[PDB]
Order: sequence, then structure tokens, then C-alpha cells
Amino acid sequence: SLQDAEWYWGDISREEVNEKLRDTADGTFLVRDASTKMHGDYTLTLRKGGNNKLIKIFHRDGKYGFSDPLTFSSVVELINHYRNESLAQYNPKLDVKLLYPVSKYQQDQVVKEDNIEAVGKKLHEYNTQFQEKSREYDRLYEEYTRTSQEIQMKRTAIEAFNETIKIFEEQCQTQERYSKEYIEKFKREGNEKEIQRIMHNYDKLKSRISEIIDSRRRLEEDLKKQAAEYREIDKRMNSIKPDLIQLRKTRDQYLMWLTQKGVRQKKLNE
Amino acid sequence: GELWGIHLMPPRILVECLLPNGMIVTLECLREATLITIKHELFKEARKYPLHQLLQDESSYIFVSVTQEAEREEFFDETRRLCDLRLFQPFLKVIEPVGNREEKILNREIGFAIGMPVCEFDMVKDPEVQDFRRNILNVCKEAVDLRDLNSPHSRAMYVYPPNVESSPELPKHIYNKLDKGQIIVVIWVIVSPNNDKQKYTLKINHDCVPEQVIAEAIRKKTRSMLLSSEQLKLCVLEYQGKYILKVCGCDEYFLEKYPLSQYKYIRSCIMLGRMPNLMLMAKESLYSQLPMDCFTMPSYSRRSTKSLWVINSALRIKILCATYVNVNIRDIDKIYVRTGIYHGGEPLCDNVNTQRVPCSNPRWNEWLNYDIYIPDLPRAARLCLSICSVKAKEEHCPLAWGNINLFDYTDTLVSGKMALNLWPVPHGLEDLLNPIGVTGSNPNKETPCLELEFDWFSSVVKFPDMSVIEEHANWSVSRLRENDKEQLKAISTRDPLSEITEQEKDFLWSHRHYCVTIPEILPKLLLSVKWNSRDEVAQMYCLVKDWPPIKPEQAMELLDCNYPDPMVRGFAVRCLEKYLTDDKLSQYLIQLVQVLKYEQYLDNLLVRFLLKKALTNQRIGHFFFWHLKSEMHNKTVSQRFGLLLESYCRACGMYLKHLNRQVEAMEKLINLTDILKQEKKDETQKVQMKFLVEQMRRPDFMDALQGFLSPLNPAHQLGNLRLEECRIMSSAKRPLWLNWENPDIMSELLFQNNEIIFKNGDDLRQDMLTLQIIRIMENIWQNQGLDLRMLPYGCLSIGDCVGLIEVVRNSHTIMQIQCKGGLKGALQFNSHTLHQWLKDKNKGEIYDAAIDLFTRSCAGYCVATFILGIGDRHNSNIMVKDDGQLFHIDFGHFLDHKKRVPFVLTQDFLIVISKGAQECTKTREFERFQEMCYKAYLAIRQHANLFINLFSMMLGSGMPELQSFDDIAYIRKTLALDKTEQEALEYFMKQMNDAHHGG
Ligand SMILES: CNC(=O)c1cnc(Nc2ccccc2C)c(NC(=O)c2cc(F)cc(Br)c2)c1
Repeated sequence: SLQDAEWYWGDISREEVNEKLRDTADGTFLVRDASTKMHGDYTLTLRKGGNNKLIKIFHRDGKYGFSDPLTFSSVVELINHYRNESLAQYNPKLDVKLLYPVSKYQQDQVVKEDNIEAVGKKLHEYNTQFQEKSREYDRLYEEYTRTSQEIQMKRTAIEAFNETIKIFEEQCQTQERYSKEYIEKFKREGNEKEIQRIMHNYDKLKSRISEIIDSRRRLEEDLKKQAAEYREIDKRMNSIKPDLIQLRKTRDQYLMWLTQKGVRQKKLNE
Repeated sequence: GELWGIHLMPPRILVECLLPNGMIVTLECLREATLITIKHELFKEARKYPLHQLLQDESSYIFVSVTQEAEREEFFDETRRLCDLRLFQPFLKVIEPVGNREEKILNREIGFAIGMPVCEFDMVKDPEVQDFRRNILNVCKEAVDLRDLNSPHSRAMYVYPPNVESSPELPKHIYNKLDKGQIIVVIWVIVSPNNDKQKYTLKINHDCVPEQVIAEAIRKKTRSMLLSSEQLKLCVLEYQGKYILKVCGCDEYFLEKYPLSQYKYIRSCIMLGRMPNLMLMAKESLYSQLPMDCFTMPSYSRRSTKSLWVINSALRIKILCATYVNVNIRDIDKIYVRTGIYHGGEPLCDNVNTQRVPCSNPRWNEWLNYDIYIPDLPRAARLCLSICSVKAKEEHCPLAWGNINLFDYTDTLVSGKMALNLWPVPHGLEDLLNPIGVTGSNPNKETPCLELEFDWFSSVVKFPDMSVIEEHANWSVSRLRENDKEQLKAISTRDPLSEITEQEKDFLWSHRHYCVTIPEILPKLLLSVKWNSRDEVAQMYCLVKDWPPIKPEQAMELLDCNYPDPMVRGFAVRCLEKYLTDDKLSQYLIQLVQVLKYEQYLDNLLVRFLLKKALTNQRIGHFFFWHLKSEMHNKTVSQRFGLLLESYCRACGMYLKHLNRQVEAMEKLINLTDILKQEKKDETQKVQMKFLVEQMRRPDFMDALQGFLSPLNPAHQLGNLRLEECRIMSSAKRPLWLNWENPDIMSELLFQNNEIIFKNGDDLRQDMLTLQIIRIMENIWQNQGLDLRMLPYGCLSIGDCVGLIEVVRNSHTIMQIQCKGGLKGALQFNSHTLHQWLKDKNKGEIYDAAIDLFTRSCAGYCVATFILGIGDRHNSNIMVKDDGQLFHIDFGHFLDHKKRVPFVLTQDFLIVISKGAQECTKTREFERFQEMCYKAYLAIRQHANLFINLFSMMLGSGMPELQSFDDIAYIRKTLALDKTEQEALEYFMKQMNDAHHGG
């Protein structure tokens, strides 16, 4: 029967099946009743070439197929025929067989007694564990971007310190270029007074250059330390992501026990 | 701040001055002292220091210092104040000036405009960057030559372009508000040195041109002068050529011969039933305020291989190693890099990965081999890759990503070793690859860097010239019908995101030659091409070379991320530059800017088209600048948009002077709000208010915030501040409510005051897109004849979570109006309080008009919000004017909060719609109210393709609401595009009767 088949999921959306053939191997397959929501009309989707290639299953006189010449009695006969041999005799550029299905209940990972507390208690537990970890992930990404911008603000500030220090160093190298032989002249004229005016200003020049040089390393220190705490926030998020994804799926598929009955009462308590 | 870590300078500070001799002089100088004053007093004080004998004359030097942008800036413009220099530290180095002064002064002004120094571009190694800077300067001279052509008129047409609808053809409901096909309009004339003016009322055809309006006015005044037919002509000739018309209260002018009813101001005066007030103004006065503005070429402007189709080998790439990967070695098992070869969003071949590797040693040295023949590569092929971790069940995650163009902008195939820094993976994305992301290396330092090597084929390899591509098509093509006709047309009807199966696409590829009879099919046919086959691609190139032009609303789809081929995109651009009006360009400019992110290279037909238009029309140029400037913080496009902004500012003429006055205004406001956001957040509301008024009363602030143009609409001058009425607001991020006087000579005829909200802290680009989308729906309904009045108020993002919002005068929230009423039920507000307040503000005959306006506007927002999934709004998110017009606000707030009702239709609204009746859902007012909703719903569904394209073009924005096409699928549900009309209509009715709950 088609109604009970592994690979017939029913009225799934294109986005929900795209989410299910993600990164899958060539040959994974899945069929829906067409999104056009018309009775007895179906679409096949399988993975080939990193793409989800859709094919329409035409229906006429109770027969089935996906081409104008139409043959098969049921979709299960149409599909199992191409689980066996290559579909390349039709639309020949693709050739992979209908290898691997994905099914609607072959992953109901509920362990023990099927009491309803497996939903009314264990679902509320995972969903609580999910929103807590999702709140931490969002908080991480907030201070992650905050630390990211405060870093480039410091990187440009030290880069500015570099230009100010470059301009003060050239000032010292021109102070010695144009004062060297004025010192040597005041030396033999016995004018220690003027020599100490020049030196008093030189000492003041390379006294302030030391202040901004210190201001730079003091900022480079804050950058080194904030840059490291940024890397930590990164690896922490990368550690939280696969966990957050794992217990999201677990929370999602524990609605199976809720969908088994198919009415909101057992979540309506929450 | 005026100094690093300092908002304002004290009134007097010490400045370390470095002389050409190695003396250092401390100069105490006023905060406001101009550099001319600094230099003259410095060399006046220098005579007190050694070695003054070596100093040349004061005039032989300028100042150079380091700005807070880390730029060594030469201060050629010595007229600036010490505090405007944006100095990093308070010091000045004296040097002899070198280079062109005028260029240096102009570059600094450009740096302030685009928010980054122009000299940072001079340092870029990339040849693509330097070629772009030089190769679009001809687009600049094209534009300047064109607008300087017929001076002064051509120059006025650039600064004050006609604001007109795209078609003069009025719809019936607009034409019906004309007095037997005519409009009554008043002409004003300032007539006194004191400014005393006068008015002349006219009744004229709606389709008269401005020169004919001036003829009827001078004809009406010369009524009793006893002029001969020819004497009347001469003075009509005198005034037609000597005066032009201006809108009273703003800077809009009627400079070309569109019919009067096509100018938007007057199309609305008819639509709203208001009086068009115009001012007759001298042309020599208008041309006086258009100072001549030149354009000079900058300094940088002036100063063997084999084909891809000969390479007999499959594609392979070597992935070497990674660096700086941040991963917890004890929580994560191993890492591997994933790769794929893409053309847009469709893998050209199956993905392949490296082997998994310890986190402590990211090194592979693997040659990844791809199932694609090198000649089969399309030009727009891209390598997309990421580094992925893995953690019982096995589950993977991406750590960082990066995309690469297999061909560069010179058409050459990449070869040799390559190393690119990867980008962070965006919030909420689990896909292991990000193909829609930009192509390029992340400039931020200490980020995961990945190294590769591309095969080297003994020489440089280039993509084949178009010459041989067409011959390969002639080679492969050698290797009517009826019922098929109706299906092909049946496929053009389906939306851009409709499901297209294999049988349908190769059926299109089979009848690809018949498709040119239904050009609307081109996007569907292009997705049908097997792009990893050089046979089909070549055959397809020949089809698009001769494709009939499709209209812009369809051509824009071919600029989105699913159509990366340069020939396809080139065809789309040519469609726009020959069918897209400046009106519709100005509307769609939001989308058209951000499809530039999908452009593979800097220099492309699309940017040259938008840049050409921005330099020949100063209205679209204004928002062209701000939408680019608003994204400068984003490092994925800071360079592309930066280079593009440089060119625009270098050729937009005198308007750069005005733009910088806006930038400075926003830079002052963003500073005050940043202060209130952190330095004073810890203090009271009244304390913040007292700091505001004190800070705003300062002269430098008033001189920067008074007398500039409104970025929301440069036609609005912003004059003096009504400090009387400006204030902070109760919102948590505490924005500023600002009020300016309208300095127009006749401001009293439009508005005497202009009120705007400035919000620093909230992402406004959602409200922009939503308010824009609402304006599209309103324009559709109006063109169809549905007089549903929406209020897409002005809203402009200018940067990272900062922008402006237009205040709607005489408007209140439904929450405020409920608080004006009283309680009826147990603690329940009175549902009739809304209807009562409306009657208070609208007494007598005008009541019915207010009810009709409410019912029409309400119907519009019900349909709009439902389709866009903005259903449940707080009663403080809904607003209504005294006018009776209803509208919504704070759309981003709604999206930011959503991380049950289809649309808000509370009893309060139902009362006023039914004019206060019992069982209001069974009256004939409600009967024709939901008939408006139904017509409006299917009216939008008829245009569903346009909206889906507009949102598809925003995917690269980085708006978390638009990360994948799956996000856009919601609008296919609300519009029920996988169902027919009567099915969609029944779906919408079903939904509204859940908003009413069926009682
Ligand atoms: C309670 N609401 C929902 O459940 C919901 C679900 N899917 C949606 N998809 C969707 C559809 C059309 C356009 C854009 C998007 C993202 C939306 N719409 C938006 O989020 C939206 C609407 C705008 F007008 C502007 C911006 Br910006 C974002 C809402």
C-alpha cells in the first residue's frame, strides 16, 4: 500500500523536504502529493548532483508514470522498478537508482514505556533545555559582535599611534640633523646657555614620545587580551551549535508522540 | 569626538606643534581657533625658541596631523577649526605642502562624506580595485558633460528634476474628482521687499503643461488691459520664458512639459481633493542658487595565452591548510573543509570534502577532484567552501566560509597558490555552505585563513571570446505546434518560486526557440539550461543575444542571486536603461543597490547604469548615496560601496557640500544619543533632558543642525530648531524627537514645522522594506481604481542601527484613544470609544468622509499585514489621524519581538466601520468593506511576481528575515499561489472569519 509506505510522507512542504535531502548522497529519494493540493497527483524528488530534482508522477486511467507513455498500476510498482534498475531509460542524463528512502516514523526514538509523560513531561523538559541553550547562544553572539567591533576600534587606534610615533621619530631625526652643528658651534663659542636651551627642548621632545609610546603598548595590551577573549567566545559558540542542533531535533521529533493522536490537548497544558 | 576618547575639547587646550627644525612648541589655543590663527601665532611664538633662524616664512608651510581614522592628513584647508579636524591626539606637524592643493582639499571632503579616507584606496594592491577607480571616471564625465550640456536648464533638471508619475493617464476615480475635466489651482507671487505676496486662482485643464498654466495666469490678469491678440502673445511669451512654477513650502519645481496632473504633488491634490498652491518664481533666481560646479579628473585617473576550451582535463583544486581556527579541542572531534562548484545557487557538480582532521593540526594537502570538465565551466562559476566541525549520532556545523570566482574580472582562470581569510557564518544558518555570500577575502585580521592551489597549465588561460562561443553553438545545434503552445504560456503565469520539475524544464529547453514568442518565459528557460554543459550555454547565449525586451518588473528577477551570468545580467540592465523610469527606479532603488552584492566583479553593467543615473538625477542620487553610506560598516561591501561612493562624490558636483552638512548633522546626533546611551543611561530621565537642552543650546550644535536638508526628502529644507519642542522619548533606546521650522517663503501653505524622530540603536532597514512594500501595494490599488489610502511614512536607515523616521502630524495610537475613553465592562474599555473620538474630531457633514477614509485605510492595512505575516499588532502599534486615516508603525519591533490572529480587526474598528450599529457584521457598510478587502487581496496576487522578486533581491542584505528563498515562501502561502483565484479568495475569507472568529 502507498498510504503506509516508507517514502510517502504526504502533504510536506517543498521547504520541509529540502531540509531533509540537505547534503545527502546521490540516490536519496522522497515523494509527496503535489504542492498543487490536487487529489491523486504526486511528485518525486531525489538527490543527484547536489541538487533536489523534482519529477511529476502523471496519472491516467488508474495507471501511473512520469512520462506521456504511461504504464504502471501503482506508484509502489513505479518506484520499486527504479529501486531495481536505472531510471536512465527516461530523462537519460540522470541515472542513479532510487537507493535510500527517508521515512516518517523509522526514527521514533522513545525508549521505554509509552506513557503520555513521554510528551507532557519529557517534551517540556527538552524544550526547556532548548530555549535555555538558545538563549545562551544568542547572548554569546551579542558579546561576540560587541567584542568584534571594540577590537577593530583598537586596531585602528594603535594604527593611529603608529602614525603619530612615526611623525615624532622623524622629528627627533630632524632635531639631530639641524641642531648637531649648531651645538658644535655653541660648543666652541663657550655658550653653554644656548646649548642647554636646545637640549632642554630635545629632552622634552623625546620625553613626550615616551608618553605616547607607553600609551600605545598600554592599548596593545588591552587589545592582546580582548582579542583572546574574542577567540574564546568563538570556540564556545562553535561548541554550543551542534548541541543546540541536536536537542532541537529531539524536541522536534518528540512531537511524533503528539502527532500520533494528532490533537493539541497534550501540549495545550503548556 | 573632537579628540580620541573625548567628546568636546575644553575652551582652551595645549597643542604640541612640531616645527621643520626639531623644536617642539606648546601652543595654548582656543578650541574654535582656525588653523590660520594657529599657524600665525605658532610662528609668532616660535621666535622664543632656538634655531628660529632656520624657519622659512609662515606662508611656506601647512599643518599635517593624524586623525582618529589613523590617516596622516595634510591640512591644506587652513580655514577649519582646531576642533573639526578629528585629531587623534592634539598635535600638529609643520611641513612644506606638496601635490595639488585643490585635489587634497576635495579628497578630504569626500572622506568625510563616505566615512573613510580616500587614501586607503590608493594603498590597495588589487588591480581590479585600481582599474575600477580609473575605468568608471568616464561614466562620471559622461554624466557631467550631459548635465552641463544645455546650461543652465540642464543643470536645473539635475538638481530639481520633475517629480512625476510614470504615466499621465489618470484612472477613472481620479479623473472623476475633476470639475468636468478641469482642476482649480492658485498661483502665488511674492510682491514686496517686506515679502508681502498675492494670489491668483485659476481653473484649467488637468493636462495643461506649466508654460500653459503661466499663460492662463497672465491671461487672467491682463483681462482688463485691452490687449490685442498679438500683444497678449508677447507678454505670454515674456512670462513663459522668464518664470517657472514652484510648490509652496518645499523645493519642487515644474521645469519640463509633463501634463500638470502627472506631477505627483498635483496627482495627489486631486486624489486627496486639496488645493494645489504654486508660486510663480523668476528663472534667473532659480539659476542663481545653482552655483557652477566643475568635475576634475583625479591623479590616479591617468597613469601568450590559451583558451579554456582547449584544456583536456577535469577540474581539481588543492586544499592545503588553515590557520587561526577557534575550536574547543575536547568538545569537537575533528574538522574538515567542504567545497562545491556553483553557478548561482545550483551546484554545477556534487560536493566533495577533505578528510577529517584533528582540530590541533588543520592541514590536508589534498587535491580535490571535481566531476566537471574544465571546458564545461560557465564564466560565472564560483568555488564555495567552508571549514566544518563534527561532534551517538554524527552532526556537522560550519565554522567559517568563503567564496571564490574561478574567473577574475579579466576573464582569466585562476592559477597558483591562493590564501583567503574566511568570514564568520551568519546567525541562525546551519547550511554547511553559503553560496549567496560575497566573493572575497575577509580583511579583518587574526581570522581563519585557508590556503589553496589551482592548477597551472603552462600558461595563462582565458575564457573564450564570444566569437568562438557562437560557432560552438552552430556546431551543437546540428547535433509550429499547438497544444505545446498553451502549456508554455501556462508556465509563464507561474511565480518565480513555483516548483519546476525536470520534465517541464527540458521541455522548455526543447522548445527554447519558440520561447522568444513569450519573452516572459526567459527566467524559467534560463533555470532550465544545464549550465555545466558548454554546448547548452553557448546555444543559450545566442538566444539571449536576440531576446525581445521584457519589462523592468520582470527583468529585475534576472539581477537576483539565481542569474549570475554576465550576458543574462547585461540583458537585464539594458531592459532597465530603456524601460525603467526615474520614478520607478527611485522606488526600487533599495533592491537595485543590493543586487550589486551579487555582482561578480566591481566593474559591471549594473553599477555603471545606477551610477550614470545617480549623477544625472540628483533625487535618486541623494538616496543612492545614503543607501550605500548606510552599509559602510559592513566589511563585506565596505570596499565595493566605498569605491562606488568615491566616484559619485567626485562627480555629483556642488551637492557634496550639502551632503556633508547632513552627515555632520547625523554625526552630531549619533554622538549625543551614544552619550545618552551609556554615559548617562545610569541617570534619570529629567537629568538626561537637562543635558539634552544644554547640549543642543550650544552654538556649534545649532550651527550644524539648523539650515540643512532633510535626508528623508531633500526637497524639505530644515531651518531653525524648535528647541521648545525637541525631546527624548520614553523608548528604552531613548531616541530624539526633533522639530524644525520650515524656512520656505510660503511655508504656511504646506507646513510651518517639520517633525522627525532620530533613533540610534534599532535596525530600521526592516521598516524601510516594509514601508516601501506598502507603498507599492498602495500604488497598485490606486492604478486599479481602489482608493485604499495607506500611509507609508518616510523612514531611512543611515548606518548600523541608526536612522530617521517621519512624524505624522495629528496622529495617535489606538491605545491613547482607548485611554481618552472610559470603562464599560468590568475593567473593560469602551469599544465605542474609537467611534466617539472620531465624531468629536469630525463634526457634521465631514463625518461620512472620515468613516470612509477609516474603512478604506483599514481594509488596506488588513490585506497588507496579513499577506506579509504582520498580523497581531499591539494597540500601541496601530495609529489613526484626526483625519480618520489608519496606519501601522514599528514593523521591525514586531519582527524583533517574534523571535493568534491573521490581522487586527477588533470590535473597536468594526464599530466605526458600521457607523456604530448593532451586530455590525451584518450591515451593508461591512458588506462593502470586506468587498474592498477581497478586491485588494486578489489585486496583489495578480502582481505577486513583483513582490517575490523584490524580496528575492534582498537576500544578500544580511537581514535575518531574508536569509534564504524559504523565508519568502510564506508569501506564497498567504497569496495561495499553488491554488487558483477562487481557491485563494476562499482561503482569505476563511482567514478573516478567524479574525472575527465567526462569533
Ligand atoms: C507572524 N509572522 C510570520 O510568521 C512570518 C513568516 N514568514 C514571513 N516571511 C516573509 C514573507 C514576505 C516577506 C518577507 C518575509 C520574511 C514573514 N514576513 C516577514 O517576516 C517580513 C515581512 C515584511 F513585510 C518585511 C520584512 Br523585513 C519581513 C512573517
